[PDB]
Amino acid sequence: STGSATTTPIDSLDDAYITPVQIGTPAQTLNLDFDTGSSDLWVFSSETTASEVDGQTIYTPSKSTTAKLLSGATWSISYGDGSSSSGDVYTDTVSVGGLTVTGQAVESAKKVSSSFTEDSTIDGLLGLAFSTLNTVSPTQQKTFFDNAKASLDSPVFTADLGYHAPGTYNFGFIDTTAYTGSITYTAVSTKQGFWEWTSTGYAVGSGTFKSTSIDGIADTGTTLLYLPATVVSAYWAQVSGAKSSSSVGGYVFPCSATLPSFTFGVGSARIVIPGDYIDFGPISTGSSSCFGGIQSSAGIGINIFGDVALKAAFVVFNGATTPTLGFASK
Ligand SMILES: Cc1cn(-c2cc(N)cc(C(F)(F)F)c2)cn1
Repeated sequence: STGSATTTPIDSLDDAYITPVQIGTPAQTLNLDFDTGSSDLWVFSSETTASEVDGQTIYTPSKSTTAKLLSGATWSISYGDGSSSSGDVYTDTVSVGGLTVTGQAVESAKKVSSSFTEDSTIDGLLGLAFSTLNTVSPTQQKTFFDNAKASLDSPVFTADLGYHAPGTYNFGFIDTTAYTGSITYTAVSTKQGFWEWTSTGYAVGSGTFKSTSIDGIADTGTTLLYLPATVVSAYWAQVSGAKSSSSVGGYVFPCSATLPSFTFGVGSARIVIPGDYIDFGPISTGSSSCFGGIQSSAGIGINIFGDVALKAAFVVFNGATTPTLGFASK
């Protein structure tokens, strides 16, 4: 089997991407944030504290004839941006783009933090990291991809995120019309539960490529590109007037600037992020200071190839017995 679903930016800055997901019988369609950096499929629900729901579409398990409460199971997660959610667990039928899994753990939120409440466009998350990170207790649950994998034509999914435009998540096949050139595959470590890999280096604009190993994670659930402070300083030094602002929490730059591209290495291959992908707009409405899309990972403890990097590529998440990651230009 295969599935294919369109993923759409939630706003004009590509702050996140939502993909429609059918849950239950009859289907309840929710728009979920597909997140290769986490491993829980959780949703706003009829159980979510009412004051914490502000415009999201909710899953109502009592209206799904295939929903079953998973006895005694709870979940609780916190993300690197400080956000969090928790609740109970159902199993139900979940379909993405025509691909159906029965008995998928659907984690129903009883509580969500304010940043989730304040984002009316995201109805929950669909985790696509390794199932070892799933938070359900006392019996850990499998991701949607892990449950689908054996049925897929090939044990893979691909991310093709758009810049200011829709894109696609495919499951079970590689669309050879969706990229240019070849796909370069690179080794993955699953030891931390992530799609963790090592980039071979970087260049800023038309500058010389610096060969240097950069270990990091392919994370569709993180908006920005988080890299070592030395790399990020080298990037922003090429933007007149850019500076790291402690009050804002990262590098900002004059909105009148034209940003240079940023290239990262995948083996001998090179993925070029156009400068415009790095502009995240005014720091507050009407400001002429703009937020940068490449930021230091120093406070985080891991480098993160988030949407800013991934949307410049066609990305293969190969879930074969030894997982690998593939990147192509597009
Ligand atoms: C904006 C942002 C994202 N993250 C973050 C994301 C992931 N997937 C994992 C981690 C951790 F540190 F746990 F490895 C951090 C932190 N800040």
